Amino acid sequence: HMDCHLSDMLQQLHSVNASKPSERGLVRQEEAEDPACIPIFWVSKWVDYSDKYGLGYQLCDNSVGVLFNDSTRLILYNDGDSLQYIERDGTESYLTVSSHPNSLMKKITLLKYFRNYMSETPREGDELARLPYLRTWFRTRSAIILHLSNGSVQINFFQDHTKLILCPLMAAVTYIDEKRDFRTYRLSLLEEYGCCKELASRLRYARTMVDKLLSSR
Ligand SMILES: O=c1c2sc(Cl)cc2n2c(=S)[nH]nc2n1CC1CC1
Repeated sequence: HMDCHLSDMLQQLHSVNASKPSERGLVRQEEAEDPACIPIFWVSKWVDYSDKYGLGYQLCDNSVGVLFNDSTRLILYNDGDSLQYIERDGTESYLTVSSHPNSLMKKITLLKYFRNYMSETPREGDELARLPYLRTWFRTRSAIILHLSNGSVQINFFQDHTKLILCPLMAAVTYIDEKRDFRTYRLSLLEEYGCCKELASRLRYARTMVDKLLSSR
């Protein structure tokens, strides 16, 4: 095996859910907000063509990746040129679009079409590489579940277009609501101060989704 970050996340979710944080005489959800736990990376767009090629995604920094159906991964860094390719074993190989690798043209070509299908820059100084990639994903009737290589799990809920970003290193959750406002909470402080029924319900769903990620392994 079980991934250690997913195991930690499962325990954190078990603890907050066991406190029944919405079933309280006094709910003070704002006191659990902690902007120091803000996620640096989240998935801003995705496109599911896994029936034929794979799942495309774009991160907040405008890098794009495709997780292909062979469990290999090709990422185009936000500079438009630098490529990271991850094998099924996890071995990482760094290339450029300028240099031409024949064994990867088809995947490189697909990545460009996926990028443009999702499309309608350095978002900060330096910060090259150490970019997370999509480890695995699955979808249900109500959500898509995205597990990133930095241990974060993002759950996008189709119906109301809300999102949860769970970070096990900081034991935090960021909730993006239908208005698209984002707020970051420490899970332990949600236990202490309570939260609304909606967030409590999504955290129960999240734990069920993390169980799935761990059972699939
Ligand atoms: O603009 C965003 C948005 S918009 C939605 Cl939705 C989620 C996020 N987000 C997370 S999550 N972490 N950081 C961000 N930022 C960056 C701004 C603080 C500088």
